Parts: sequence; C-alpha cells; structure tokens
Amino acid sequence: GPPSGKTYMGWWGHMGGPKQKGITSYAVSPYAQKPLQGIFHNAVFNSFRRFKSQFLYVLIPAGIYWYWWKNGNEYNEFLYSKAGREELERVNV
Amino acid sequence: AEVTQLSNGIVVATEHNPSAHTASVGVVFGSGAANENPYNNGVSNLWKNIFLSKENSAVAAKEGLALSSNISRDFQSYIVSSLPGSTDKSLDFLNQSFIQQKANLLSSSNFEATKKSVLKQVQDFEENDHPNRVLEHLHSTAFQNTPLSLPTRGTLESLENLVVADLESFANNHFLNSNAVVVGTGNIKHEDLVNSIESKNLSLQTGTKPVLKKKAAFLGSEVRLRDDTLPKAWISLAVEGEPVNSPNYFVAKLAAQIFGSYNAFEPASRLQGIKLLDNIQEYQLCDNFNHFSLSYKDSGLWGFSTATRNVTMIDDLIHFTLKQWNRLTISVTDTEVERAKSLLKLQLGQLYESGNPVNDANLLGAEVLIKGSKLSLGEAFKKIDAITVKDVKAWAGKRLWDQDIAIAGTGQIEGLLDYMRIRSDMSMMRW
Repeated sequence: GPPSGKTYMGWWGHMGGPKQKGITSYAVSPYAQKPLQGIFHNAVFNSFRRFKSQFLYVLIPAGIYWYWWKNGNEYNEFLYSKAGREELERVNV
Repeated sequence: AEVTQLSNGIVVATEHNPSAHTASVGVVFGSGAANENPYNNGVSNLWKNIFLSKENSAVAAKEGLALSSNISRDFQSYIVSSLPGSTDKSLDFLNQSFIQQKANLLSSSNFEATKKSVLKQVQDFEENDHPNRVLEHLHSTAFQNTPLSLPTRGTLESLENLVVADLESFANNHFLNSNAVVVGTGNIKHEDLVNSIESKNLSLQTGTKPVLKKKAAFLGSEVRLRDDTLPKAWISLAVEGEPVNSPNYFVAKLAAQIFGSYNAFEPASRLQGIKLLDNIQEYQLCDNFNHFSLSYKDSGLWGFSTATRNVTMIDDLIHFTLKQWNRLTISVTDTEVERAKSLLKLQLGQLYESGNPVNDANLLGAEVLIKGSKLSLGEAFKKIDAITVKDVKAWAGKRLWDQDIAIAGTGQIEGLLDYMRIRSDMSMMRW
C-alpha cells in the first residue's frame, strides 16, 4: 500500500522520542516478592493525603450549589402553604 | 597421559609430556574475586599487574623466562615458563620474587605506576567491550548482595581507594600453604620437581583462610543500560545452572551443545543441524549467538548471549529461542542428542589437548584445588556416551520449565519487552 502521513508515535524500536544515554534501570521478579504488602502503609497515610490535598477544589463548589438548591426548595415550600398565600399572587404577576 | 598428585606438606601436581618443547611451573591459589568485599574489589587484579611489572619481567628475561597470570572467580595463578633444561632457574625465580621478598615489588614508585596502568584498562573495558561487559552485568544482577556478583577486574570507584596496606592485608589472609597447589606441565618429570622443592624447605605461611558467611543464591532480576548512540543491541539471558561436583554437570553441557553457536557471515555456520536456524534466517533476526553452561564452586548459569542490528524485531528473536528451550522437556529427538554427543567430545578434546602448557597449568591447578584429583579425558568420554533422551528430559523439567530468569542488555534495546512477557515464555500452555 501507499505510505501514511506523519504522526507523533511510532512502534517498538522506533517509538519517536529523544535519544537516551546514561540511565540504568533495575527490577526484581514478582515470584520473589512478598505477597500483598499494601493494605497497610497505604490506608494508614497514603489514601488520605491523595484526596485531602485535593478536597478543597471539590467541596467549595459542592457547598455553593447545595446551599443554592436547599434555599430555593424552602422558598417554594413557603409559597404554597397558608402563610405564603399573599406573596404568591404578587410574584406570579 | 597421566597426572600425579603428591603431598609432603605442599600439594604438588604434574602432567608430563615428553613430546613438548617447553616447560611451565607455577603456583595456583584457591581464592578469587568471590573472596573479596565491595571495598577492596580489584585487589586481585592489582596483584597480577604487580607480578607482571617491568622490573620483575626484566629480571626474568635475562634468565630466559616468561611470566603469565590469570584472575578468575574461584582461583588465581602465577606461572613461569622456560626451556626444558632450565626448570631449576624458574623455580628459583618463584621463590625469591614472590615468596621471600615483596618489599621490592611494593615500593611506592612501582605501586603508583602500576595503579595508573590498571585504571586505564578498566576504563577502556567499560567503554568499548560491549559483549563481555554485558556478561559481567549478568553476574551482578543474578547474584546480587552475594560474593559471586563482584567483577573480576574491579570497578573504577573501588580501585582508587586502594593503598599498599590493602594488598598486604589480602596476601596475609589468602596466600597460604593450605590454599595453594604447585603445578608443572609440559616436558618435566614428577620426581624431578618434588626433589627440587625438597632440596629446599619452602613454606608460605601456616594457617587457614577466612570463611565467608553468605552463600551464593540466584535471584530473578534484570538490569538495562540503554545507549541509543551505539549501532547494535547486546543481550544476555540465563537461568540458574549447575556447580562443580554436580551429578548433572555433563548433562547441562550437552544441552547447551544442542543449540550451539552461530555466525551469519560464515557460510558453513549457516548449514548446521540446529532447528532454531530456520526461524532466524527467514528475516535475519541476529548477527551471532552462543550458548553456555558456566559452573562455579557454589552455583552456575545456563543460557545464551546475542548481538543484533535488527532492532525492530528483538521480540521475535527472544520468543523463538525460548520456544526451542521448551522442547527439551517435551519433544527432543534422538538424532539431536547423538549430534550433540559428538560435538561435545570434539569441544572438550580441543580444550584439554591444546599445545599450550600455560593453558594446561591453569586447568590442572583449578581442578585439584576443588576435587583433590583430576578426571581423565577417557573417563569423561564414557560419561557423555551414557546419556539418554530421558536424562535430558528429566534435567530440563527441573531447571528450565517454569523457572525464573535473569536478563542484561545494552545499546538500542527499546524493542526488548518487559520482564513478565519474557518470563511467561518459559512454559507452554499446551503441556
């Protein structure tokens, strides 16, 4: 077939990054390691900072929208009761 | 062909050959690079170049003598060679320069010049000799934190901290009478050597060497040294093998002879009776390979090394080689075993019957230090002839099928896949 266009990823042996020189890596077989050494030292301290260094970007927008919905629901409940009957004709104009 | 061992306090071994035109006499010690620690690594390689230094070689050359020395993982030797009529001068030179006096060799002017020459050799080894330094890195990852991992030359970082007092401390612990064998090869008779030693009263030192506490142990691991400015890829891979004094010592050497060696540019190497060569030559998957079976006092390594310019098809080369290793458990044929028997006998006969008495002195001394005697070539041929197909299948089911591996590599090794893809090829999910 015809050759393709120019991309930003290749294949094994010609992947297309920069040239590497001076880096050594080491690894050990999984058959020679301890079986399942995580629930502790990861539920102790690791799985608390991973979201509570991030919790303030979620809960400030969540508290704004929950305050807005709860305030509007109590005002609709007041308007259709007996005590809020006089305001109801005023705001449906 | 006969060896003769005799002890009178000193173990003396000979191998007489009245057809040779030279003689060779030396001493072999039973300590190597596996008796060092990570802080004095390279102290054996410094003792070799002190013995081969210029002023020591000049005293020998006025007599007509030549000097050799070899450093391995389990032993080291110091050898003098001469004409057959002057073995008394060669035994005198071994007494004066190496046993009695060592303050002549260990002067400050001679030590600093020798240490400069050794540091340049190790630096040129680490930059240019790519097949042999990958095999050195295979030993250090397979036996990590264990005495069998230290390189025989030492490292550049450990060699510069060495002083004269480090070499004298190693010599007082290992250069002993209970660690030594006096050898003689070529044209020299046995009773002429033991009467020349007994006409003096040679003795190095009384006592035994230190005992190390950690024994060798194989660990499945890998080390990658990627260098994209080199033109090839160099890879070694092995499992845990057999030590010396193993009952499966000759069966492991025959299994490596089945797959053998290869050179893509030699025309007769392309016509060998190896079934792996059908897959490799179809797309030219490599330039050369060779299989090995190394043995030491406590452990060993069985595997292969290879060099490749086809860097996008590296994963096909490892996959085809490991699928042929599976056949040693399942479906190895009787005609492959008979071919490997004849080629192992030709290879062993060329190693032990070369015409070099220096090669014979290294082989004889290393075997008497471990076993206490030497196995003849006639008795080694009869053990090879008795191996059956069922012996090969029982050995490979223990050492090869579903076992851990060790990998080392340098150069353009981006196409080499990670550990678990290669580890899963050590079994077929067919049987």
